[PDB]
Amino acid sequence: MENVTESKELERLKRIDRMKTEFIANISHELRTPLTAIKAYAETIYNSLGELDLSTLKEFLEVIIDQSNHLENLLNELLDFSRLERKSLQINREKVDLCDLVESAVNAIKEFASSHNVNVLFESNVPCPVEAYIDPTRIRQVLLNLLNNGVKYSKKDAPDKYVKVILDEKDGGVLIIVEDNGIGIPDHAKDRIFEQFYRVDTGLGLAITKEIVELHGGRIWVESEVGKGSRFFVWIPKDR
Amino acid sequence: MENVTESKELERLKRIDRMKTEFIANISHELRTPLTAIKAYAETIYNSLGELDLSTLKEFLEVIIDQSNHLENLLNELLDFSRLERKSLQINREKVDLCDLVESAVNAIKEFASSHNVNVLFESNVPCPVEAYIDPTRIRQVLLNLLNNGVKYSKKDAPDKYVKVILDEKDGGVLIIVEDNGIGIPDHAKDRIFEQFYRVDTGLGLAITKEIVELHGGRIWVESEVGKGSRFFVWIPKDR
Ligand SMILES: Nc1ncnc2c1ncn2[C@@H]1O[C@H](COP(=O)(O)OP(=O)(O)O)[C@@H](O)[C@H]1O
Ligand SMILES: Nc1ncnc2c1ncn2[C@@H]1O[C@H](COP(=O)(O)OP(=O)(O)O)[C@@H](O)[C@H]1O
Repeated sequence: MENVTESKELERLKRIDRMKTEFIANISHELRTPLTAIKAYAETIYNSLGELDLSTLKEFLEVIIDQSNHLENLLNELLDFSRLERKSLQINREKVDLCDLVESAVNAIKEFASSHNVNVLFESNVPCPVEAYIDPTRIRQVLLNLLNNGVKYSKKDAPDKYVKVILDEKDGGVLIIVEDNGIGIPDHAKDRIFEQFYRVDTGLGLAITKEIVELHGGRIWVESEVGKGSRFFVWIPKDR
Repeated sequence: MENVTESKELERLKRIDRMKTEFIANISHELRTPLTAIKAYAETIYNSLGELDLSTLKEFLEVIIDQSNHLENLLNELLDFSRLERKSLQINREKVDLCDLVESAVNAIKEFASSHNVNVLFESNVPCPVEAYIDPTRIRQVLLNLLNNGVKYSKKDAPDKYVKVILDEKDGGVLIIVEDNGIGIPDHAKDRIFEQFYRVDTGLGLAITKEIVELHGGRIWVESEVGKGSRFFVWIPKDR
């Protein structure tokens, strides 16, 4: 005989492992380009030491730095991936004005949004600044995933594609809503979209977004209607 | 009811996954030190550009290079790990003199061997050079794991601890034996030691060693007696 739940789990684990394997394989390769550009603009330099003008320096130095910043972002994706695996991701909270955090995020996503003819808005039902004891870097990361998704899953047939961040306070905490009039999400998938790798049909997406919110002691969920759009809710403690 | 083999597999897969997770976590962290030293000896430099003598250069450049070479070795361990996972590791064969390859390997392990009072020997039952169409870098890696193991598992109570590489030709191919008079290996573990992570009780050990040999079309196995020592055999096609 057999245990069907067990078999489904085993099969589920093997398919997830294939995906983790492909993730690790891809990031391994991407880490190569930078480590290449870094070395190049260096072992070459050292060896031609006795024959170099220092012009072949300020521009070149900028290269190692741009490349290094690229390798750093990649190592961070790998480290985020590892930390999410081990549930060891941490947050470092401080007093932050959520209004500024949101405007900045909206700013960073403006180019991509325009690229798809999607307008990004921000509304606060409470006077700014809206101070919260949170990890600014992490919640910016939260928000950006949310915003990027609002653009990516916008509804082609809508003349007014948009993604709007609504800020507010509730139940003693802060409620952030990222609303879009996109394609929406089917009922069977409203919890599953938060699982690593899941897609209704690198980055860590909604899975790290959920972990960041939960680490703050909050909750995230979605309310959506296919063809109409989705509202992702993020409730976090405000006070601390 | 249930399928016992299935349950054992599931449990086996989860424990292996914990180990892969810890491997990825550790290499992620180690990659940090170099990327740190690299940037440091750089973003600092660029910013103090208008005030720097070029002495704060040749020694410093050496730092970025030593560090880069360290990051490169680490990225290679991660990439080897990934390739072993996907069975996508490749070899690039060429005409190689196995005698020189072995002497070089023995040379590289001499310090560590001395550290444990283990003598390393090399014998060839055929006149050198012993030419084989193989991947030099990979077979050096094979051999070094083998040699390192011979030192690591040497028998404390032996006055003449040693590890000897014996070169020879057989069945139309080349037979390499790495013999030690170490602690030996129990019967139940003679195939299992080649599995990733297995220990009778970073690097990839015997698992990548086996993959490298098999990619050459060869075979590896061990013959051992607890308390007496082990002989690891590597038979590979010679001709190609
Ligand atoms: N605003 C949204 N509208 C519709 N579907 C969404 C939205 N945000 C997320 N999803 C669903 O959740 C899945 C996972 O999202 P995410 O983790 O960000 O990865 P992808 O966005 O798939 O890398 C998406 O593939 C999609 O099916
Ligand atoms: N020469 C040897 N003598 C005794 N045991 C050995 C030898 N080589 C390998 N082994 C066994 O195989 C296991 C796996 O070896 P390896 O993959 O090199 O990892 P460790 O060497 O465990 O990182 C060892 O933990 C040990 O139990």
